[PDB]
Amino acid sequence: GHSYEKYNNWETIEAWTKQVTSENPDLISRTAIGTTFLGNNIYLLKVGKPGPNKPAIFMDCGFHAREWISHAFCQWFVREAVLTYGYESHMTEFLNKLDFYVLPVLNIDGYIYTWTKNRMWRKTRSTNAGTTCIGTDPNRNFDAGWCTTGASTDPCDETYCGSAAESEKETKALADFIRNNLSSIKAYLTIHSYSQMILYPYSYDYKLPENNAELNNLAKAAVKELATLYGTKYTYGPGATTIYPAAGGSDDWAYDQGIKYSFTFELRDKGRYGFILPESQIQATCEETMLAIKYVTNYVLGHL
Ligand SMILES: CC(C)[C@H](NC(=O)OCc1ccccc1)P(=O)(O)C[C@H](C(=O)O)c1cccc(CN)c1
Ligand SMILES: [Zn+2]
Repeated sequence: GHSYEKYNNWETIEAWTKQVTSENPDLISRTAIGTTFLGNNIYLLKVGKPGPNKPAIFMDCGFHAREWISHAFCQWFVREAVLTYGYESHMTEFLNKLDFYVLPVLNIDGYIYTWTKNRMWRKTRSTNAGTTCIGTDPNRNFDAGWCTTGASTDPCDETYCGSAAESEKETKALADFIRNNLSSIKAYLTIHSYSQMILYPYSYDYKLPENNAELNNLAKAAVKELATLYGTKYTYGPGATTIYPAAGGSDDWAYDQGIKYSFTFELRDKGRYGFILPESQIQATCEETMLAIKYVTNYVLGHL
């Protein structure tokens, strides 16, 4: 029941992670890096031609449950990789020289909830002591100016930062994996919607990253590249100023770990449909986004 041009439920995405790996063992290995609060398997796909001591790029989707185009993009990316390897010169070099760690859905519990109960759910689905309110905002749950700004300490709010950094099994699983592979991971890319933006640090503080100049130049060329296909216009810049301040973000944390190329993508649209992006825009959205991801990849690669 899987389709790359429709939104798939978790049942179908899970089966797909198994099948796509089955059908492409020379390009994809699949592992689980942990379990969600409700016991779902946090899958990670290692996409690339296997080899000794390869550098890597890390990309996750599905941080926020209602952001369905995000989940769709990771799936799309994986097909693009496997189908074009060996035919398209750029992707062939990419997969030859590096690995993509693709985490298709981080917040699986919430994603299932958007399908079963409330399409507009954002957070995780963990319980909170002393309240009936459910969930933590995973992108306020990382150790980066944790809960200092743009975060709520109230479990009942949508930006709840949690009881403590990495209090969520999912955010902990992700941070553990990156932490264990810091030597090989060269860039971090986290996929969200909507707003049509490429964001880079900082989000938890108005301070600029050390390599701010090249990050701006990089984000700039990527949004230019993205636009060549359908004319879709992104804005870009530091998180704090480009959209709004929000501490505890995974990209800020990734950066401060030493990953110099760290980005948050906000996909289509700009509010017409918002989180409820029609399935009819899935193809065009992923297509133009592919170009920005490959532009970044090409840049990071030539900068090892
Ligand atoms: C529509 C988008 C802009 C989404 N925002 C959203 O749904 O906000 C809900 C909200 C937030 C504060 C108050 C009220 C509602 P988003 O991808 O999720 C934005 C995302 C987030 O909030 O975690 C974000 C914002 C600023 C900087 C970063 C980089 N670390 C990431
Ligand atoms: Zn989001």
